[PDB]
Amino acid sequence: YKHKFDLAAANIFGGAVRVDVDLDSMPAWMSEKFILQGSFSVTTAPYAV
Amino acid sequence: TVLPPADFLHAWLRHCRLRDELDALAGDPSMLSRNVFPDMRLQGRVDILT
Repeated sequence: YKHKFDLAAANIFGGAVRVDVDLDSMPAWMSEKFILQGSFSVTTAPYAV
Repeated sequence: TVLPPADFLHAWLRHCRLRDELDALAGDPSMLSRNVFPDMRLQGRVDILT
């Protein structure tokens, strides 16, 4: 069972890690600063048409 | 309920000029607290953008 443990460990995770995790592999919208623009002005209604 | 009837006439004469004197020292400006209306509302264009 140590022989089976050696060959099974070398079979599943034998090479390099498959999870690349690198910004070009991630989706393209992962590089922005979330621009917020506008206002919440509170004024009066106009009194003339 | 205190004064005799003779004194109450003199008190009433000075009282009647008192009422019209508080008429004079009150004024009638008006037209500034009657022409304001509850007109308040919020508007705006706020959004999250990349």
